[PDB]
Amino acid sequence: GAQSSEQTTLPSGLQIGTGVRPVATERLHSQGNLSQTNNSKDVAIKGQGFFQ
Amino acid sequence: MISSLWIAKTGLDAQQTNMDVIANNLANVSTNGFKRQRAVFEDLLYQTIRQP
Amino acid sequence: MISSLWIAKTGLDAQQTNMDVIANNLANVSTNGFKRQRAVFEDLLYQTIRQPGAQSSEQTTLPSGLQIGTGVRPVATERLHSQGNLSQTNNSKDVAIKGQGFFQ
Amino acid sequence: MISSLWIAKTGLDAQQTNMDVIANNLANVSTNGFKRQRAVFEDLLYQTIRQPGAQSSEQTTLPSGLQIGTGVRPVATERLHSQGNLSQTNNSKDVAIKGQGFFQVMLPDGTSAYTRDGSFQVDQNGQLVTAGGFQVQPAITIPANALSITIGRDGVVSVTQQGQAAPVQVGQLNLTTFMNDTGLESIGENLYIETQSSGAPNESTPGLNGAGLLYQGYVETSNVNVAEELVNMIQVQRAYEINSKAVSTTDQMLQKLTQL
Amino acid sequence: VMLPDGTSAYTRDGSFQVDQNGQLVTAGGFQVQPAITIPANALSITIGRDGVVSVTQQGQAAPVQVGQLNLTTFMNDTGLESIGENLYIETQSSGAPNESTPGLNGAGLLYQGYVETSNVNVAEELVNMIQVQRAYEINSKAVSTTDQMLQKLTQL
Amino acid sequence: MISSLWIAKTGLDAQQTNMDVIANNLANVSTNGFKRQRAVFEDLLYQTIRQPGAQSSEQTTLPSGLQIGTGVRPVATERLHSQGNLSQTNNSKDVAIKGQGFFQVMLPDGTSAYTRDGSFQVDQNGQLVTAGGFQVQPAITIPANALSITIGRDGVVSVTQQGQAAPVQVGQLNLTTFMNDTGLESIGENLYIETQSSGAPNESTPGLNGAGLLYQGYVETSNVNVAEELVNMIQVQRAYEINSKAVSTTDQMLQKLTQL
Amino acid sequence: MISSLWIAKTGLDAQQTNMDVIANNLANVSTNGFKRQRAVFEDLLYQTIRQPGAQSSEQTTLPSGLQIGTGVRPVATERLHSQGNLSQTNNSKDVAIKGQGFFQVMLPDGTSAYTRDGSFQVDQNGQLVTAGGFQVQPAITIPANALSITIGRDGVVSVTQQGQAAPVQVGQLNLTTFMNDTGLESIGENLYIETQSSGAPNESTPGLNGAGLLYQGYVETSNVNVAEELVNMIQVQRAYEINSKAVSTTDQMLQKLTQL
Amino acid sequence: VMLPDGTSAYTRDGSFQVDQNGQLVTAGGFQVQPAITIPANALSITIGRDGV
Amino acid sequence: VSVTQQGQAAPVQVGQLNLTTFMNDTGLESIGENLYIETQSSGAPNESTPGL
Amino acid sequence: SFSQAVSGLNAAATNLDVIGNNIANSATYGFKSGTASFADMFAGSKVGLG
Amino acid sequence: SFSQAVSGLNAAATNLDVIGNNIANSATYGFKSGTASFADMFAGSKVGLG
Repeated sequence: GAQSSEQTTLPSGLQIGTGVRPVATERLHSQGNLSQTNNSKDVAIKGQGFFQ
Repeated sequence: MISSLWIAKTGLDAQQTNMDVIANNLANVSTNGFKRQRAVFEDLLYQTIRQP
Repeated sequence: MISSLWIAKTGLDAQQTNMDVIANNLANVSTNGFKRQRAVFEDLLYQTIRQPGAQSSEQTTLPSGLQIGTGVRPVATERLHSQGNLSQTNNSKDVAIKGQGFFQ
Repeated sequence: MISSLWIAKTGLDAQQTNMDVIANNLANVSTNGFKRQRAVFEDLLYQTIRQPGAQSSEQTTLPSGLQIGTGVRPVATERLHSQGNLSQTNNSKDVAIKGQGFFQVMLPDGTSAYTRDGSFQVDQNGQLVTAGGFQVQPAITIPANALSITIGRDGVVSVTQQGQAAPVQVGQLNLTTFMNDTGLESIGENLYIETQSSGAPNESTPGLNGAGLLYQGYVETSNVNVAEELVNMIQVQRAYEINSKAVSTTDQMLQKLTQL
Repeated sequence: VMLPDGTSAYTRDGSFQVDQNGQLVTAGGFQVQPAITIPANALSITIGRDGVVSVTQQGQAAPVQVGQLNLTTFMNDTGLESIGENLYIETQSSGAPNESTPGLNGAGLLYQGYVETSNVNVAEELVNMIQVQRAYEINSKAVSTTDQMLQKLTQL
Repeated sequence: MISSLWIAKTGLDAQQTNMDVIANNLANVSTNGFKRQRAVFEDLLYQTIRQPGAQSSEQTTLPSGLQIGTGVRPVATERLHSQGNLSQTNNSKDVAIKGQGFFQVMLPDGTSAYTRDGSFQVDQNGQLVTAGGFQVQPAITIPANALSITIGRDGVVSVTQQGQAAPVQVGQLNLTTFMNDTGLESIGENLYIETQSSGAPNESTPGLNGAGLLYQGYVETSNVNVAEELVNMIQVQRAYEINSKAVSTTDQMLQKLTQL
Repeated sequence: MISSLWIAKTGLDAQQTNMDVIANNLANVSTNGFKRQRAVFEDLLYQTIRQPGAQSSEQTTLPSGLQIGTGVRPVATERLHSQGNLSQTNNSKDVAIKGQGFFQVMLPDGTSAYTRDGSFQVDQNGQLVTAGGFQVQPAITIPANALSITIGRDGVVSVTQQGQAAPVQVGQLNLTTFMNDTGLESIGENLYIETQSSGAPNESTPGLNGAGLLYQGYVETSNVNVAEELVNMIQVQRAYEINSKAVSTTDQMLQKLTQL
Repeated sequence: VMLPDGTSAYTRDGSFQVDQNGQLVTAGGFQVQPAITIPANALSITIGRDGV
Repeated sequence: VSVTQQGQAAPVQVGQLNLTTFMNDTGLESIGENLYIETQSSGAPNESTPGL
Repeated sequence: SFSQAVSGLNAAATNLDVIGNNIANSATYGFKSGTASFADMFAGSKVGLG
Repeated sequence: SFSQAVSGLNAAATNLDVIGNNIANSATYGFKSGTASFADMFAGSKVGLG
């Protein structure tokens, strides 16, 4: 964008870039398929809650 | 490991429950004052990839 | 990391979704009042390269340019709301539907 | 920096394009009304050096002089607009084309697109829309409590109401035909838009002017034939491998130049 | 094939497409000579053994002849100038382009639904690459030997 | 990319065509008035190399020169026009042909197709129609007050009204015959249309100069033979597998060469 | 640039030609009236260097001196003109040959070609033609109202008309025999033409001095033996392996000389 | 190509860009004559065989 | 040199390619453009039909 | 060539459905049997669709 | 051996069809029973064709 001449501008100048970095590791909080273990004590959640 | 495998395993277990019910019904033909069983099934969870 | 690999990855995912639909249909054979599912797919975006119909010379157009396409995506899962076979259980409480209504 | 390297690079790019087309064809096996793609290749420029036909002697000519060619580039991608095999889905809302016509739908922008896919639904308003929700043209609206929908071979859509012994007509499903079907621009979502190379949209009923016939309860599957795709994958892999070998040979030549 | 500037080129790539006004053209858009215009009411296009193009319209039980595919035969084929995009132009070594019907005057036949592929033999090219590479490595060594001889000579 | 690959890529396609013909024949094993298909193949190009019969010396000729050939192409699938077995399903509206003639039916667009299917119905207006709703020719109307329909061996359709001891003639059914029955173009729905290779439609009465005979209460079944189709599947499968093995051998040969 | 590399290249080309012949033979398995081809090779030139039989010493000669051979080249591909097994297609127009004769057809150019395939049809005018539409000579004209066509063992074509207990003869099918049957030039399309190495076409009746007997309802399938083709494919693959290894070994030797 | 002083030079480097007021310019920013101005709502720019 | 003409089951004889043999081939003068000219040490160019 | 055979399988299933329905109504006053009729789906000749 | 066996299969099928036609016409006045005659199809004398 710098003025290359008195009446013109420089389009898309010289950008030399460095490498790549990892930003973040995100989890996919979705509903997994249910498995029945025939146990009176095992509980499964259907929506978007957590046990405390 | 795969959603299809879990669904098919669940279907297998349900049909095995139906077979067990049928076998128990057949085993008690000569019992007096017996009421035969019938199993009722339902659809499991439905993941909403794209909301209808 | 390369275009063909992404296209094939999308195809694999679509076929896996189809297999899940088939497995769900199989698991609910004994359920009462169940309507089977069917998955519908659509073809994904297109990399344009040469535009189809672009004027090459002053008078001659370019027919059917280089439309390199991407993979596939499933649009929807539709139920088949059709009257299933009625079974006689001879029970005073069991009710069956003959038309296209729903219980509330 | 060396000619053979650029030529083999162009060859590698062409083979990668062929593999891309192959993968796109393979990923769309289950897509309804999909047409397979084919790539067309052409020679690149030709360095002239000696002019073929130049005057070598006063009474002799130079036959077929030294023309040095550049690599290869794809000309264009052409579809195979042919009738795909029909599949019975036993659904009153699915229509299949037997000839060479297209359904006209309206995009949300107001412009019209064309699709050969017949998987239709009915929205909350009753208008016949596609699987993505685009409204067919015209708005084949549907009454409230329909019992059955009958779409004839000539596009007449009728609804059977209760207590009425005669079916009522609620629309007329028409087909659009083009001078050049390969010139339609694919935009995804099984949708083709008009271009200047696809002629003009000729609106017509099913059965006249060439337009195809409509079958209710059937869907037009893709025309992709797998065995051709497998043999072409073998071809693409081996040609890519040969071109990579040529690149490697050029690399060794240049390295030997560097050592001296 | 008729080029935009009006001069005729010649091609053997038989992949054709119908443009927006009918008309058979090459994949690059150049119109093929002579003229075949295919109407809208066409159901199937058949190109015969002798280049006759017939178009079947609905209702008619007899196909309608549209055009003739004329093959241009040269007497010295290799003398043509390759102008790039799968096209050859005539030169002084391939003069007198003879229009003919396919199958007559030595011309070839036409098979519809098939395309002639490249005649490049692959093993020959790989062995030739081996020969070329080793040859460029023996000439480079000759260069190095001459350089060393010169260095030894001019050093004294 | 190599010659044997193209040749074995034509072999695969020809065997796939043979399997398609077999599967289509087996799928329509029960449709009435069906004629099964047979695919025919022919040799492709033959590269001359050394010309056969070339004059090597001034007195010795070269016998059977180096004629390297290309793959195979199918000419066409021809319909095996034979008389299917007649079945007595005892309905007055089913008629079967005994010779080599065809029924003429008027298509909605005004043109005439030709069908050998004899399962006829009566529309709401009383005309004889094909089960697909196409009206037969030269139009045979049936009154509402009809007690019995009698179609004789000569195609005369008679209707007996109530309390009347004499039948009433309501038309005359005629059969169309062609010079070449194979050249007819099948348009589906058990319908064939005339093509220039099928000559011209010669209308004739059933028993004269070559039209067949009509039997009432009979249906003409298909001529497809299941056991022969099974054996042909077993042989086509083996041929396809062997050609695929040729493809694989070519692929392996190209691997070692490139690796070198 | 080095002799062993040229020799191994010639070997590779010969093995590729053998594989091409094998693939062509396997691609035409379903073709009727097809004859399998076999290629024959000859070794290339022999460098003289030391003339054998020369005087090794005043009283002795050199036994079997130093001859250095070049690669290999294919001489010719010979057909195997043998009777393939007959197949019953139960068609009145299919004709098979039991002996050593050929059918004669006329190309559109006016010249005469020869074909052994007997899958015949009838055109729109009534003449007996092949599957490619070429008219079988001598012209056999089938009339409009034919009921059955009978072709006997000696080549007489008879038509039985309606109401006439005697059959009407409408032609005479002859067979052409050549002294050298393998010398014919195959143009594809199951057609062979006469060359100067195939002698002259001798017309003869089918049953006379060596023309074969004509069977109606039979087709002569190809004589390709497939297990032999699989074994030969194994052989060709291994030979190509060994030749490629020779090329690679020569490549490794020249490398050490470059390094020198 | 139009130099800053106003005289016309000539180039064979075919790597062109477009600047912020439309207009085709070279990699250095000099504007190419004749003056070709690509609009903003462009979806795809095609440069034909004959320079159209 | 024989050629095949359409419809002609026989080839048409066009010409004979004669080979020239010298006595001392090593004495020829190599003039450049892959050509040898006769030199007094390689005289007597004898034309012959190849094979004879 | 998979859809072609799938269509034949569906036709055979429909025939067997009709036969089973007819058999189940062997003793049912006022019942009239059913019969399924089939027609091919040729597209442009030389190829079948089922 | 897949063309020599197919011929025998077809011959046996023809014989069985003839036998079935004889059985079906057990009660048909003026009917004459039918029989099938088979002959080999040798070629050279070392190559049988079925």
